[PDB]
Amino acid sequence: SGFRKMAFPSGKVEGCMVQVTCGTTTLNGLWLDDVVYCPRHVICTSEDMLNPNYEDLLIRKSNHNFLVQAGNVQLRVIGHSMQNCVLKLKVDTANPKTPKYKFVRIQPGQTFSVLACYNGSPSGVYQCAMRPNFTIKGSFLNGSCGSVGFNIDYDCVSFCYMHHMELPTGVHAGTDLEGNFYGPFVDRQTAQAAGTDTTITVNVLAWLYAAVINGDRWFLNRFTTTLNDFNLVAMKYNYEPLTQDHVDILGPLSAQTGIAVLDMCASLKELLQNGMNGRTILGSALLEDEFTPFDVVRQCSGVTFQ
Amino acid sequence: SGFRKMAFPSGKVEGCMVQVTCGTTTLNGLWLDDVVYCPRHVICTSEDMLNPNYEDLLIRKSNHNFLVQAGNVQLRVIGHSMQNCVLKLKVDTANPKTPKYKFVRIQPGQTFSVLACYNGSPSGVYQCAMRPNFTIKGSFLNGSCGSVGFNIDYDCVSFCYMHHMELPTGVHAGTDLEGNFYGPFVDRQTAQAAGTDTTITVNVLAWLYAAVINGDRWFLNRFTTTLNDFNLVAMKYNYEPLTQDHVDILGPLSAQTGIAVLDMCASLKELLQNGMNGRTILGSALLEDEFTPFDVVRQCSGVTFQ
Repeated sequence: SGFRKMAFPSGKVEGCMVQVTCGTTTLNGLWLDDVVYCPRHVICTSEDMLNPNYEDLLIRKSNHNFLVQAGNVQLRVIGHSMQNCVLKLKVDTANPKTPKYKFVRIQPGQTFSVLACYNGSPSGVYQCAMRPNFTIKGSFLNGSCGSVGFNIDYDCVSFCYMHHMELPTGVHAGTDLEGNFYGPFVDRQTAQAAGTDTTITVNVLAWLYAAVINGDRWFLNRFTTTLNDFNLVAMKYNYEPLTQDHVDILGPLSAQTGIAVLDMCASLKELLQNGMNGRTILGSALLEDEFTPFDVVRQCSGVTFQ
Repeated sequence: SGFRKMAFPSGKVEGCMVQVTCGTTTLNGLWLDDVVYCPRHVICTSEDMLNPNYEDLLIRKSNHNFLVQAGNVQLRVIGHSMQNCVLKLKVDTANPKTPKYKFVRIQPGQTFSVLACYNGSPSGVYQCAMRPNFTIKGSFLNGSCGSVGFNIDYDCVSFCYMHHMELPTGVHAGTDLEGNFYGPFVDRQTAQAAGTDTTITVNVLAWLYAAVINGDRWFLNRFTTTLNDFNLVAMKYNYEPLTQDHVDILGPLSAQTGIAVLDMCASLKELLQNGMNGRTILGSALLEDEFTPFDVVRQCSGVTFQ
């Protein structure tokens, strides 16, 4: 019993974190096989960040200008290539600790673990969601750029996020591992707007189901509702709309608990309009949206990873 | 910027988790050098748990009755020994991935990371505190006993907790790695009372300091107070009393923020008596006590671990 945010075990990623140093700029890189992936703004100085011409900046750099260090060993850069916002630094040694990996572009509302690193060394791991506005509310200090987000599908590490920027609003922005930013952000020190963030409704519902599995039942109400009625209330509170695909995803949770998705939706609706109201759910005084339905099933069923 | 619970990177512990199987009972074990540590109640069946004579039960077992598996390899038990509530299973192979480690008995209010395991395989990692009543509010399903709690002092893993029991109240109980339970609990399927839990005041104060470092300043008040006055209010709300040692621990936070510990205490006192009150701190609607002053400094300063 019990419920915790729970990050994926980080070991397979820890052996892939490296330090990249360009011209006195140093951040983290991801060493997979013979390639180190890192934010292309490694090549930037504080002044360049204000208005960088990355192509012009990169042309003034050569393989020898990149100092990739892994513990007490240094990799030799034999090649460098810019894919969107990622620098692909081809090094001479394939990472012996390279796990079975995949690059995935996740969707807003999915969760993943972040391995926060500094100077290529791991400091901590935490679980977070991609907000609907494609930002993440992480914990990133100077030099943590290039820290990566990941999921683990048993034996396979799915890298889904590389940290690039802290926006002046203190939220974090980054790319997939192909260097395509999540959201409309660019790697420049300029004011950039993130959209209105919304709460991830399907995640809240999965968490309510977690609460039911773990004994918190006070919010189950005596009312019901339809999808169209619920979405009308959800839109008012900045909750993402619920689709039939969301209902179908919650099916297993509904079957385990005997509570139909639409009945849970009516419980949520009440919580939205009338509050929690001194009371807590799974220890929380706020509705939690950083658990997907798969996270709940995973944690409630004990899914292991090789 | 930003603040997250943050667990320690788990890699060094992942390579120490093994599966122990006695008589169709299987839980997790900790493989350090040539010894596997696991809850002695591995030797128990569901019926034995109600009233086990561990000495009598263990005498009916022999080394050959213990099946320690690590992935697709099995260790051979050459020796077994009972230290308090821990079984020390001496195996034939020293764990090649044995990190520099220490066993520590932590104090109530300290935090540590838990690597939740099933069948000796890691499922997730999360950070938690030892409650003042020596329980932990974790997430543990059947078969997660023997999962371990740990801290990382740069290069050194400090094992501080092994999970043994879920109490009928759904909270979790366990031992240090010498098998001495935390709290007055025993490894028997019987109703056992945990004390009144209190909030860890020094941790709340460190978290308020985190909130100040990260921009949340609305709770700084226009009042002050003394230690004796504050503890009088804290006792009323089930907050642990503050000592001068607690003040001294918070010194660095006071120096970074320019806010004296006793002034932060006055802010806390107000929050206690008058509430938060629709408002949040670091995203939270409840006062958080699972960050120690060292956790805050660690996360605000970017401490790396080898």
